[PDB]
Amino acid sequence: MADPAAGEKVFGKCKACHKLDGNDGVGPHLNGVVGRTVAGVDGFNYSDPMKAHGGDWTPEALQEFLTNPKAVVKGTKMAFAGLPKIEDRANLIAYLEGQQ
Ligand code: HEC
Repeated sequence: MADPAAGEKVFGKCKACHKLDGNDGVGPHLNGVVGRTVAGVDGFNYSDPMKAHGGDWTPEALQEFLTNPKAVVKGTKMAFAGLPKIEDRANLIAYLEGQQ
């Protein structure tokens, strides 16, 4: 279910750490994330297992990482448990494709 207006509501879990208006605080800026390199913001202090993992943030890699982030990148500083429903993951990834 690729819906950006419902994905803004699921981004309610992300907005307390991650900033869409080009800014890097507790988490980095999620405006321009789909297709971006893993640890690829020169500006945010990333953990060493995020730099040693590598690749780029595709829809398949994002739905695995938003299911459990400390199981996929083993030793990331992201304190988030998971999005369990496929519907909520497809809604939020459609909003990350709008904020691209
Ligand atoms: C604060 C408690 C966070 C919440 C809630 C969410 N994330 Fe986060 N995110 C946070 C940190 C501290 C980090 C950096 C981890 C590191 O290895 O240094 C991140 C990282 C992500 C990333 C990777 C970003 C990139 O490399 O460009 C993604 C894709 C990410 N987080 C996505 C995301 C989403 C969509 C969330 C809401 C469901 C979410 N994060 C919550 C901190 C926190």
